[PDB]
Amino acid sequence: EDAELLVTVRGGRLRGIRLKTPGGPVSAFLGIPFAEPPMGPRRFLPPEPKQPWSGVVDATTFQSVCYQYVDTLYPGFEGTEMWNPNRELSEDCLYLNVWTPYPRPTSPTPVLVWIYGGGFYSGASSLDVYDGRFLVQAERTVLVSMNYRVGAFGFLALPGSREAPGNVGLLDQRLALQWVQENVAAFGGDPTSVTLFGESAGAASVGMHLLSPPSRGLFHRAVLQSGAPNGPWATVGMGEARRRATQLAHLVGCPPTGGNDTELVACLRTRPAQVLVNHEWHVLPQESVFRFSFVPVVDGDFLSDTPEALINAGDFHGLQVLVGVVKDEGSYFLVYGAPGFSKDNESLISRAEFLAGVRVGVPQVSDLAAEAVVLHYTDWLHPEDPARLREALSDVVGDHNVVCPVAQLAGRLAAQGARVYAYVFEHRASTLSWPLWMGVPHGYEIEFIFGIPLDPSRNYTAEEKIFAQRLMRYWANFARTGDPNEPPKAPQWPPYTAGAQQYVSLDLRPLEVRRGLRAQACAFWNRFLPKLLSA
Amino acid sequence: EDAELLVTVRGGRLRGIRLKTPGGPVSAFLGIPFAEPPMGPRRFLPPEPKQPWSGVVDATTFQSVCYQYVDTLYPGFEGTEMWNPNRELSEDCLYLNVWTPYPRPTSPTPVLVWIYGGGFYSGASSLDVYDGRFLVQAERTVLVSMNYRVGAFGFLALPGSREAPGNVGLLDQRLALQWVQENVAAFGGDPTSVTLFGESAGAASVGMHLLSPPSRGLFHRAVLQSGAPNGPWATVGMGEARRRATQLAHLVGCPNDTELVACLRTRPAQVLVNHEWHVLPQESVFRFSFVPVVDGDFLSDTPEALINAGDFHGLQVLVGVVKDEGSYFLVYGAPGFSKDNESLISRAEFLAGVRVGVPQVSDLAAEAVVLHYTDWLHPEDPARLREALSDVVGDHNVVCPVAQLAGRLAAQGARVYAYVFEHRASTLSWPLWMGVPHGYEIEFIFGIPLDPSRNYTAEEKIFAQRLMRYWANFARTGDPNEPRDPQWPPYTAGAQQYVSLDLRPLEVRRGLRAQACAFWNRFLPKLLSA
Ligand SMILES: *[C@@H]1O[C@H](CO[C@@H]2O[C@@H](C)[C@@H](O)[C@@H](O)[C@@H]2O)[C@@H](O[C@@H]2O[C@H](CO)[C@@H](O)[C@H](O)[C@H]2NC(C)=O)[C@H](O)[C@H]1NC(C)=O
Ligand SMILES: *[C@@H]1O[C@H](CO[C@@H]2O[C@@H](C)[C@@H](O)[C@@H](O)[C@@H]2O)[C@@H](O[C@@H]2O[C@H](CO)[C@@H](O)[C@H](O)[C@H]2NC(C)=O)[C@H](O)[C@H]1NC(C)=O
Repeated sequence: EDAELLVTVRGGRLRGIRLKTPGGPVSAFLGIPFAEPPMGPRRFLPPEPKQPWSGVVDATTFQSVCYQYVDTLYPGFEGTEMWNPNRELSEDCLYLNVWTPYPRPTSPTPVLVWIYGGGFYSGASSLDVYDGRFLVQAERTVLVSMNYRVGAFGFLALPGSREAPGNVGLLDQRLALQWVQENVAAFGGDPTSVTLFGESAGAASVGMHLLSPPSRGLFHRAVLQSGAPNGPWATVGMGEARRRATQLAHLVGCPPTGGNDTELVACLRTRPAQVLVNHEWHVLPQESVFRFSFVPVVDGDFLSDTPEALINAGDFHGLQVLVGVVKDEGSYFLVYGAPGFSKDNESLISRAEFLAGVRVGVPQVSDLAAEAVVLHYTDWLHPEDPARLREALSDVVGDHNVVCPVAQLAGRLAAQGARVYAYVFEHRASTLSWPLWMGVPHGYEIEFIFGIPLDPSRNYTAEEKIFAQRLMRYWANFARTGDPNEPPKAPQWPPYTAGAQQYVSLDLRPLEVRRGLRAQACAFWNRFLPKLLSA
Repeated sequence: EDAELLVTVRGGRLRGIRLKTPGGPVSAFLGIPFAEPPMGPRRFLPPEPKQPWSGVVDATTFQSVCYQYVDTLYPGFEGTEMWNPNRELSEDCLYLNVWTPYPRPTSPTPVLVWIYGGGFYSGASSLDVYDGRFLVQAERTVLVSMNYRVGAFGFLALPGSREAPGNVGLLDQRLALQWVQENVAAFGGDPTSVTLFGESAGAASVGMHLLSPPSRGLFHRAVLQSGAPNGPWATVGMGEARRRATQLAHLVGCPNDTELVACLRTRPAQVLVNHEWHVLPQESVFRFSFVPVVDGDFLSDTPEALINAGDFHGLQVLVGVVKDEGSYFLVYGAPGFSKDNESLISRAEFLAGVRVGVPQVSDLAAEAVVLHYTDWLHPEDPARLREALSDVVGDHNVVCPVAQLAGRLAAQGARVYAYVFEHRASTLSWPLWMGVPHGYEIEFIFGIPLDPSRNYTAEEKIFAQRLMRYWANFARTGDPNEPRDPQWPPYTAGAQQYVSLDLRPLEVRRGLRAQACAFWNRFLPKLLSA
């Protein structure tokens, strides 16, 4: 046996695996159970801690992907398949992964903890693009990632009831974070230097742990990539959560609408997991893009108020946070329902298609609100140019769901004590399989942050390898010090503030400082549109 | 004696005067009566035609200015005084003026008819800046200008009442245009080629005659400079007109519509003027107490409604703006503004000024204005805030009403020519930060720089000659352009082309503040309805 691959955590003994990386070996403990399997009677319930075990658990491969809808819009297309499960689906899914240097560090090492995205309906820590080995080998950090329940299994809510209280997927995340505090030192990690980071719903998840006191003592720094807890898609209210839960139950025969909550969830627990998934999308109130059926619910518990309110009302002194977006946040989403869009043509839509897409991309708002959107995103010297319309609907979707929620969070946290750093990621990967008109689409910075270009199996350019190493250094510098800058003759990355609103561009060129995260657009979404909706 | 200065019109004989210009003499007939003096029992009533007279009416000098408030904000300042009355005030003021080439033309000459601005509360045909002598000598037109009642005397309305029906100042204009039809041939003018032109309220007046069938047969082409009938300041509704007339009566000691007007008629004219501004519902700029009322008669609908619903085939119209439509108005009520400093206001002053420049709108509508006119990378920069509030007032009151008029008329059959006037006069007395302010193209259209007595540059004289040529070309043909050699394209709802007018050659550009005017003309109405 190899003593470097054996570790004892509070629950018992573990055996890991040694991983080859271009720069040297790494130890990986993959598929560590951290909760009792949420099966049968435990479906929809908060996670229970894993009961201790005798003997040695083999933590030598990724465990199952949590039950979730699988994308089939472009079968066999790498651009969609890379986000799909690469392990069997199972409700027996609450495992986490730890990567550490080989040999194990001898002084406590800072810990990065990854929370994946996937719209709160999909995702997995086992995906090739979240491989932790390159980060750990390049920056000598400990990396942890966990699986958490998605879809109805993670976020179906009948608020008030003990049988389906909602938000158990976030409680899965919190339980893993408690696992890190109790156990990460056994791998050489420092429980007093834990940086959360995540993308899309993962980033909103990070933000929700910032705004929930019980999670706030489990980490020290945060990174929000292309997502924010105040996104119009990231939370739902109690009533609409109940309506969605109740319509899902109805669509699958429960009860034999509404009634006793206990009886209804009991009937839901008898349905095969895949049956729930097959009806997941049918509970949404209108045709939309960037909307997901089961998301965190604001019920006073995990979130005492809406994320907008807690952000505006919070003292964030002592917090360092790193936030950003990619260059074309909205493009990806348009091919999932906006009329006239396809990955397989230029998607040069008409004015009528643009106006129709406004209602898909900004669903469930008043006609007047839709008109305010058309006013701000129409160029009235070129109201019908197809190219300009394409990029405008992209900007509508990107600004409303990602950029302006990120901007609001960044500016409010900065003005209330937090040290904030902001980026716009502008490199389009040479390997990208989505069409040229989508630009740098949502999610396509991740592979660079994790250093996937260092994988010799893959076909990135040498400059992209240089660039991934640069980004890994920034992220790790932020995790160890709260500050991405290098402890010289390198251009500096200034804090983001509500007034100067400075951020840096991340691409193959050196850091370039710019001002304003779509400030004119985001004044519309963050300052004016809320007033319009209240009157 | 000089026979070229004696003319007989339908009402009797006139003696005019010969005037000098640097290009030669001109014949002028000034102070021709075209209505019975609207005095005593005739105050607030529609004009009656002038009864015939025996003998020779002396038409050698400007007649009295219609009663009106006089600006006292900068006593002795040329920038305000040039707009103040330059003859005594009288309710006996319904005279018009004719300028003709010398000797009088003997074949029909095209006619320009000037309607002065002044917010419908001030103005006069006798102002130095409206002297017709240069246009007539240089471009061989006949030029007519009329006085029309303003303030309460022209536009106080108790809608429904026979005693104060409203719009009588507009009927003053119509009667003058009828006078032109019957009599202008006696001066060499062609009644079949009559071009209306006006500025500010004068342009709104022109547009109202476009939209009222009884006037539409009295002229053939139209020029609207820095004004439009659909301006939020140019019309008032029946109920608010009644409220303002009633509150004026209260403020001057007067109590039934008949009894109320009878008591108003006993008050000295100057007393009415003294309370005029006090009937406005809030502190404001670019708002005026007594303006045309929409009551179904002169205007069967709102000017915005009539514009969208009209077949305008066969109409040529020339409309435009100056570069800084809003600047002048800010010093009459926007917090932090003065002509005597840089007016580098604070964000708090900007926000307060928005409610002054956009009065009587919901808090949400004001917030929408703040969103659109704030640069959110520089939300508190004084210089940008000054320029933005000028843009708010200028866009809301002039540019975007003009843009709507032009786009709708073009899209419904009219040939439209649009300009932006971008030259700041070397003679301008207003501060540099005001730019090219409201009204300061007029002196160039009238050729005032040709006056040797004044201190314009040689290039400015050439420029005035260019502009007189454009305006006169339009009056003769419906098209300002000269035979080809850079050309001035029609304005269309899509291409939205216009030209800049300044010391450089014509430059074609696109869009009359299209981004801002989409807000005021397309979005804000929907917001106000909900
Ligand atoms: C661009 O594509 C969209 C989507 O259509 C798909 O992709 C095309 C490349 C082609 O393979 C189609 O058959 C695919 O279905 C086109 O919009 C579609 O038009 C068809 C009929 O014309 C209609 O039935 C679909 O509902 C449309 N899809 C929408 C509106 O999302 C679009 O016209 C294409 N642009 C072109 C060809 O210029
Ligand atoms: C620019 O001037 C305005 C107007 O003030 C008037 O004109 C000035 C030239 C000076 O003579 C002032 O004293 C005049 O009252 C200034 O705004 C005024 O500020 C005073 C306080 O001193 C206040 O009482 C008035 O109400 C203000 N007037 C208005 C119209 O808001 C403004 O502060 C000056 N800007 C500067 C100096 O930068």
